[PDB]
Amino acid sequence: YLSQPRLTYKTVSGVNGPLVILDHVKFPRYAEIVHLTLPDGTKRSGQVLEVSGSKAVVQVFEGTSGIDAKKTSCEFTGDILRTPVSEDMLGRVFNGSGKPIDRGPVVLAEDFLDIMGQPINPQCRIYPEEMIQTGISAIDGMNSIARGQKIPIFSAAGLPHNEIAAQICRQAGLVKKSKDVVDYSEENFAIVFAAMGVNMETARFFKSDFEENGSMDNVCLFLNLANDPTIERIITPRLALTTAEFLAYQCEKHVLVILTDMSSYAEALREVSAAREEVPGRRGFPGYMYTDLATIYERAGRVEGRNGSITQIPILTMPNDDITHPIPDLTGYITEGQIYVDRQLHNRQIYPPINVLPSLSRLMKSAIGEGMTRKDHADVSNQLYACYAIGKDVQAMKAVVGEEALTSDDLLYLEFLQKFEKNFITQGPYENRTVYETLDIGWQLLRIFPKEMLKRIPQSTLSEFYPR
Amino acid sequence: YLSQPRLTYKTVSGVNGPLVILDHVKFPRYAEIVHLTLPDGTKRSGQVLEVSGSKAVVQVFEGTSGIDAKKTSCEFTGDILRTPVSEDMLGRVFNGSGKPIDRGPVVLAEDFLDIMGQPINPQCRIYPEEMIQTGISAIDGMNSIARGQKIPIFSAAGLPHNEIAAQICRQAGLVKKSKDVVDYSEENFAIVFAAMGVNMETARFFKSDFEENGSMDNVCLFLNLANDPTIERIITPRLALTTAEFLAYQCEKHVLVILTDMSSYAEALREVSAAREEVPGRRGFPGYMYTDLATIYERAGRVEGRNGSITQIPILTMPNDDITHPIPDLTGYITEGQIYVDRQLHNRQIYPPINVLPSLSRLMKSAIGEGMTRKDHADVSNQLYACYAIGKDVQAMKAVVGEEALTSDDLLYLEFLQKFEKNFITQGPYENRTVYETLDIGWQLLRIFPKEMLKRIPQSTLSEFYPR
Amino acid sequence: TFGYVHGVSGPVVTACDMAGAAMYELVRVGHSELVGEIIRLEGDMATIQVYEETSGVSVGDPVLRTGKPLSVELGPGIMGAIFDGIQRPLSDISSQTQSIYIPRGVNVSALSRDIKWEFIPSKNLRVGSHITGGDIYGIVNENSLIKHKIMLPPRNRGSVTYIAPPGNYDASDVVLELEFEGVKEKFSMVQVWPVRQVRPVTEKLPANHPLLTGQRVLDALFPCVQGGTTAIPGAKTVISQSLSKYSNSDVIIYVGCGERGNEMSEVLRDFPELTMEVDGKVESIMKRTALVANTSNMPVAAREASIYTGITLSEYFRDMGYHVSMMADSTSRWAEALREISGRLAEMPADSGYPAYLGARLASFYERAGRVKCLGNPEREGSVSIVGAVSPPGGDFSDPVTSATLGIVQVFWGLDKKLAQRKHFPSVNWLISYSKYMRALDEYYDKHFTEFVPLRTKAKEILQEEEDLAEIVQLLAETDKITLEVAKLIKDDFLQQNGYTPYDRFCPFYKTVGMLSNMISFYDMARRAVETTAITWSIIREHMGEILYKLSSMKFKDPVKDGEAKIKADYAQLLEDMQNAFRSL
Amino acid sequence: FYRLKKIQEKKKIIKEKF
Repeated sequence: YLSQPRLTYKTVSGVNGPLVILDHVKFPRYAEIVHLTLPDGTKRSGQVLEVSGSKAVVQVFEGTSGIDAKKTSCEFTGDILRTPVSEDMLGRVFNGSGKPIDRGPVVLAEDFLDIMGQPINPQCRIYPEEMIQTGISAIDGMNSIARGQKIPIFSAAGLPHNEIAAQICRQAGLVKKSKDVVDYSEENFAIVFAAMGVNMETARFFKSDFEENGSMDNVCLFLNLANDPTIERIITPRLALTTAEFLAYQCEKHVLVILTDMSSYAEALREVSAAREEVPGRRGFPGYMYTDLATIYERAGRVEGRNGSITQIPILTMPNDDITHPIPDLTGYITEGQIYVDRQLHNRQIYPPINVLPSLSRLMKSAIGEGMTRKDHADVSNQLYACYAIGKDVQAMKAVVGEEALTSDDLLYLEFLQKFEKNFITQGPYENRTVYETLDIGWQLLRIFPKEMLKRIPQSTLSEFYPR
Repeated sequence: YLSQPRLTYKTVSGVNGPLVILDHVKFPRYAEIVHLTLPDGTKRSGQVLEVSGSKAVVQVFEGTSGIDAKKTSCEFTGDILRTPVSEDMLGRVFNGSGKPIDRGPVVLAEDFLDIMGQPINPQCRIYPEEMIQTGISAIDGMNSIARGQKIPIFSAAGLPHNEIAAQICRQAGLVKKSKDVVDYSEENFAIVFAAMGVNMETARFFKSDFEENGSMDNVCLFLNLANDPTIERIITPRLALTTAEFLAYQCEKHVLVILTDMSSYAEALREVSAAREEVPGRRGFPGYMYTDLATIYERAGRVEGRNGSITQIPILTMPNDDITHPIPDLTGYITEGQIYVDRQLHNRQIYPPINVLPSLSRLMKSAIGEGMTRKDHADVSNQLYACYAIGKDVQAMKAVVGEEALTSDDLLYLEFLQKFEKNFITQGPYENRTVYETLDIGWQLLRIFPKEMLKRIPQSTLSEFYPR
Repeated sequence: TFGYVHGVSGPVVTACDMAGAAMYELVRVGHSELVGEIIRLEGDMATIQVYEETSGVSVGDPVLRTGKPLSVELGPGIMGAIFDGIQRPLSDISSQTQSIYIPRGVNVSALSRDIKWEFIPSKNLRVGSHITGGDIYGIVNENSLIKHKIMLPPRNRGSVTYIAPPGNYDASDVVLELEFEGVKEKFSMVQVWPVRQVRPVTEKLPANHPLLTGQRVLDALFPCVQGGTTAIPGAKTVISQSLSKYSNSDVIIYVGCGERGNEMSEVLRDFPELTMEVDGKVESIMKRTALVANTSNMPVAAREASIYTGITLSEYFRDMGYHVSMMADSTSRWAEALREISGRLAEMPADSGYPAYLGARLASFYERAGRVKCLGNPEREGSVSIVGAVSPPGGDFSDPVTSATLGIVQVFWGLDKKLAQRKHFPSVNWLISYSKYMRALDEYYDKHFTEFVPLRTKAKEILQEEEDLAEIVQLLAETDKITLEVAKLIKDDFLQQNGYTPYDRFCPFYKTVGMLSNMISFYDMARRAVETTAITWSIIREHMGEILYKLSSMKFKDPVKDGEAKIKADYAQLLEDMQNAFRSL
Repeated sequence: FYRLKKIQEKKKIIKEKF
């Protein structure tokens, strides 16, 4: 245990940009945390970034201002930042640096863990086998997610991705109701929603919607406004990951963590890179974005001898429809599968604007099937995808050719397409939808057609619902 | 005023291209004129730019050659650069340095003024309202300009912009000819011209043109060849601008400044920056060239309590016929308008080849109307403009497909394009057209269409003027 | 004390013996008392970015000890004068010399020290009372339209020692002293508040009120809010003075650009004769507004700090309890000034050359808004809206500044380059455009013209349908020509390239939904394969004749003399002509 | 990138003057 009293200095050669250079530091340590005091008694904090013998350097979080040559004091803590991790935060809200903002007290944590975290044993990892209930029909029906599966959500600036994320927060659950309602009483599910760089308006939107839902018994809300310090922006995801790991493994939970606006996170990475005096790389972003983003993404999966999992869903703000931009390219490389949204659908006033034509879930084949759910879910999704493709193609041929040369089966395809965007894609704000009734809806849509052209499914399984 | 003997040093510590670094100078002055004496005995001049402790750097306006570490003297006048200026400068000729070259006497100054001049207070500036006759058809009526309005001329290598400058300077006049001619003829236009990075042939073409006009009673000429040193160009424009200030705000006359080849000024400034090892901006140009172009493009407009005016008419070349090249963009951000002489029009022998399509003149907004030029003016230009743009679209569509898909309306647009190019654009060498005639020509070019096609025109005006 | 200068270059001054002073503090340098702000301090060496002209300095010149951080004085005398980046009372400076011409190193307080104003204390003041940092001392009769007020700064409570009676007090003429825990002190009418850090607030309040925007198309398609943030590229400023007539906003504050001197001059010349009507009274002048103007010849520092002073002033004035707005003709000069100072300080830039500070500082400047609950007497609410952006270089959507705007602000205005090179100033690339709100106008629409909601949806459908059929045209049928022609006509109607001629300066929202409805109905009846019972588009084209001509001429109404009822009658005859022309088919 | 690298190295070598 640290039995060593803290040291306070007063000498300082100066500062430089948002950093602070001093001298005559006794045995400095990298990434050491420090508090500051101004002539007017104003308190701040900081982190140590560079060291050279007695010449230490430290970034001030709050932001350098009014600093004096002599009448300022630093006070070293002699330790890396120490997260106050524990189980009882659920039902609480915190700011960037973890200070309560819901009029709560300092957390009385039972554990003190490293913020940066550690990697997992690659040997100790399981193949995902179940699915997670999301409540959006377009998600579960087409691209159902598994425990440990990592799926991002691509979206353009100025789209309703934030509202979709909030709906997923207030709607996400398990699927134990299928086996038995009594079994669902094991509510080990949890949520950890971290928003960064978001305008105060939508932060208020999030917190108000959460308070309305009345389901914060199993939520951990981290919030970081835009005006807050740039350094603290790269801190919140690590805290969220630490808490999620603690809940999932030490408290044997199934935690769905969600992250928002990693484009601005990359901008914060650029900020620290500029502070580091390291020459920028491609498109100005630092050349070591890969390692940092990889360490952020890979903190999930299931482990041996444990009852719990972690599922990550980040939101990436695709810059100006640029698939070749480095950030989305690398995010697609690391993660597995992707889901797209569409601007045209948003213009059509169909919510949520989800494009299933390019959407793809990587390991859905094992996330769904008999026993876990109804047997023919994957069959149904394949049928809907193929029929949607045929409907789009015949509509494209239609738009230039004409109804004079159109056959009845094509009219049925057009009707199915229209009913499909009218009903299945359409969700609405507060429509709690379950997998079984979405399967029923898909079956009703498929029943517009007879068995003759419903070729891809064996008749042995078509007898299950087609003759209803 | 200074009343102390001059001071001299000899410690020369190096020469870095067009710069001369030196040591052991006591109490120097930033932006201070230095004389030089060479081992062979020739005389030179320079400008202090950098200062640090006892060491200072200078820039020789005529380059470095034959300088020696110990056999060269230098002299510090301890004063900001003060240039001579008199009303007598009319009818004279000089080089960049201001020394005579046309065999005439040395300058006999009326007063000493500052090269940097001064920042005029914006509240005195009177918003221009007079609209100046140009004689050119493309500028008059369509992208007209005003007294005191600063407009550039975008051109390129090999384009015939030089005689366009000759025409605009020769055919200067006022459009208020609807009153007595005797009071009209009193007005003249003093011209001050500052060649810069201009070869011999163009300079002699301009002076022969001026001699043909017989207007040397009110023409001051500053000359620069290619063979001369390059660093003179750094200060050549400022001399002309200061003389224009003295000839306008003190001699009460109406002056018209002409500047040549600003890309050469940018090149010289970039060369100085390359010698000075400061942080380079995009395409190697220094960051502060924006502020420098601001300081050289702001000495314009008329002032309260006086009656003179200053119109800035620079010409600049776009390398590779580019519009997003740095210097065109920054000049666009300083100057209010554009012309864009086009090579494609020059290829088919249309003189002057003025591309109306990317041109602009913001201050036309209140410079025209009933009483000023004519009741029915602006909407005519707008209608002609929209028709021209749509005609170019039809021309592109003809190129893509062919005349087979064109309708009769497209044929009407194409013949409009042909007649518009033939009549309104083509003027001739010395065809000084009037404003009313150009308005009549515009109405003539509008006549080919019936009433229905025109869209951006009031029906009242059409009923008033079209049927005649 | 004072220290010495070390050798200099460019717009920056090094200085030794500077130790002991804060690096974010003011300073005076040279015999002409040049105003400067320290920017980099190491040891006793210290570089300092200068504000005005940076020539004629010498090594070793005196360097007076620092004053306080950057700051502006505020109180009476605002909304009546013209200022600049660092708050020079220029209208006074002109008379201070009787020649103008050169403003030279002047040090004149922005508030006149020989003008007196009448102050009546509020009745609730008592001797020995306790006053928190937001209670209004009393009323001061400023002028005519609006009488703003004074309160204690953000300071704790204290027993009152003496409050001045009602009377006319000049200059400072100290209004009251107050007592604290062992400290008695004196307070003047004005107060000095540092820039770059603005007074806090108690709470942010739900913004639910439509903005009566002073421009069509902008609110007609992508509505705004009275207390939000917006971005408009400067392809102009007429919308602000249109708000001055239409919006309920009490005061508008336009900050100058300096990139152009000419329209600055005409704005300054044309401001006095801005006439309109408040409460049946012809207010010939919109004097109740703060104007700051900076010119490009002023060095980079003033250009950088002008917007900070402007937002400080507007935030002060909204803390009174008035709704206000701001127009910003900046965000290209600002970024370039940031680049310039970064290059001077010699630190590596980003990809485009702009420093990493751009996003953080730009967001800090933007957000700074919203309706508010007060720190004192509960009556004060106040609010502010920010609007203003720049046309990027050649329509650069990928400019880092632009990405920052898309990150922070949510109302983005489109402007296609392909149409912007064609002098289509009110044109839009609506693809790159997002509406911040849609639920704000639910309650407004339930009470006023509820049928707007689906019509604009149909218009957007037309707008994307043309966006595809254009490339179909690049390489046909009549069925697509229906939508193509409807789109061309509505584009001609709404993208109103009027050149700021006076007839376009009017915004009767309810007499500008009419032509939208007419075009939507025309398309709806023409969408049934032209023939209502199902004939090609050409049939109706040659049948209509002058009908389309008058549909286009629809725009040329002058609402000021037409009269609203006559405009409704014009809509009616338009509509009956539509039905007659289609009944003939 | 090369230009920025060159100036960064120039600043560095200037830094190690003493």
